[PDB]
Amino acid sequence: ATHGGRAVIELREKILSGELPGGMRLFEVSTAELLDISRTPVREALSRLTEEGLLNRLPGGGFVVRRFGFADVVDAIEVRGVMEGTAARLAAERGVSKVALEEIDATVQQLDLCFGDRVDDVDFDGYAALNRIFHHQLAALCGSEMIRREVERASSLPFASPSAFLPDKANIGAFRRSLRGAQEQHKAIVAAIVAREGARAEAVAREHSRTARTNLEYMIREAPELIAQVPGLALIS
Amino acid sequence: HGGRAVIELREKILSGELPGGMRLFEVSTAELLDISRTPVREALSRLTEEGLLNRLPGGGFVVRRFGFADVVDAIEVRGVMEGTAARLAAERGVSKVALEEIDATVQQLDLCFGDRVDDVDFDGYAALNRIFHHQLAALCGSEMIRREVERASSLPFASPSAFLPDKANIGAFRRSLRGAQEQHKAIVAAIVAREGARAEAVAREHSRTARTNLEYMIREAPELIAQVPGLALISDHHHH
Ligand SMILES: [Zn+2]
Ligand SMILES: [Zn+2]
Repeated sequence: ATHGGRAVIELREKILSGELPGGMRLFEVSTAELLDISRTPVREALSRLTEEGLLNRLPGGGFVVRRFGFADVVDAIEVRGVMEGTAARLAAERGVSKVALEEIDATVQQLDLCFGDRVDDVDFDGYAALNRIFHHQLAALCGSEMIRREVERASSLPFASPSAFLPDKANIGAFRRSLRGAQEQHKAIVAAIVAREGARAEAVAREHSRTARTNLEYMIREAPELIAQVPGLALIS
Repeated sequence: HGGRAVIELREKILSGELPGGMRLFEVSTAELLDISRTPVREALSRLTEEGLLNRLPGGGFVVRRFGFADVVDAIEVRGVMEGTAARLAAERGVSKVALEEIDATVQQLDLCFGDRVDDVDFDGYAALNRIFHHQLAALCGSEMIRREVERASSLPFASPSAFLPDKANIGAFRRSLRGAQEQHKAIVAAIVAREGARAEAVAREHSRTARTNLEYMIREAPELIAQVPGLALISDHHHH
């Protein structure tokens, strides 16, 4: 909607495609010239992408495109899992309003409808979209804006987002099968929160993030053509 | 680090001179600080990245509002992230040189303590505590982990020695540093032993020292709250 927001989209696209490679130094004026836009939205975009974690600030001014390896991707997924586990634990310890529980339980019920009678019968893209909703609701459940922000910050890297490892091209039997266990975890997270069992809520929500890690390991081992389909992984490989 | 504009703007936010909910714009903020536009523009962006300001839709910024429950949540996030750094160092293994670096800090921290329970070099401990926590964030050797721990420690009341300014040198707090120092030793021992679950449990529990001391300030020393630079901006229960 804003010049700044469009600058963020264009700059993110250029970083993800490798047009602005890892290690490239970026400055407000020269980046505005490269994007063919005004200095002001570029200043905002460079700051927002530093908050997002695609860029680092340079000492003395300016920015630098971050470089990422597969070990960085694993660490980013682990941080998301740790923060989602914290949001689940605090919701369990503090208690959640019935309306907020009904909202997330409705998402869980819609997610159950993605599954059929055969093991690989899963509406993959439908699950990926509802999964995004479930994880946003989980981040907000305990009612703390400080917690919600931190969870969303830990989910902001292109490969760290909750459905990053569910791109449409990854709709294969091995990935569909893995969603059954992942959906049982969604149900267990909500049950643990309803039961006020914080240690369980944390353990399951953190373990849930290992589904994306295990699917990344599967891509490397058995389906390397899929690596380029996950946002941010094409340049790494 | 954005020079004097960042320092001046941060100081004004922390003292409550620019209160929570105040809208800030580049040009009018530069006029208020009597500083040129360029460093002020950069400072507003840096302080949004640090988490003290939010960007407004359509341009400009807004000072965030914080209550004591927000401070507790921020300390909890720092503890959770420090626990993650300790767990990953335990699981992955640390080079002997990196362990010797953090162990040297632990030994210097032990030198802060005398034979009487009250005998503690409070300011010396506060300074070396910052080094210990920065070293812990870096121990596993992952730049992703190090950057995230530092980001979770960027709010003024969330930093590892935020509650240890010179003006907070009181009996209950000096006495609390002894148990805190035993936790520093237990974190390192757990990492050396490759016991990740222990490393995480102790490092996360360590952050509850700042939480317990905040609860003590509210209950027994409310005069300290306003004298702790990172707590002056907090809105109390009656006003938040
Ligand atoms: Zn999920
Ligand atoms: Zn400490």
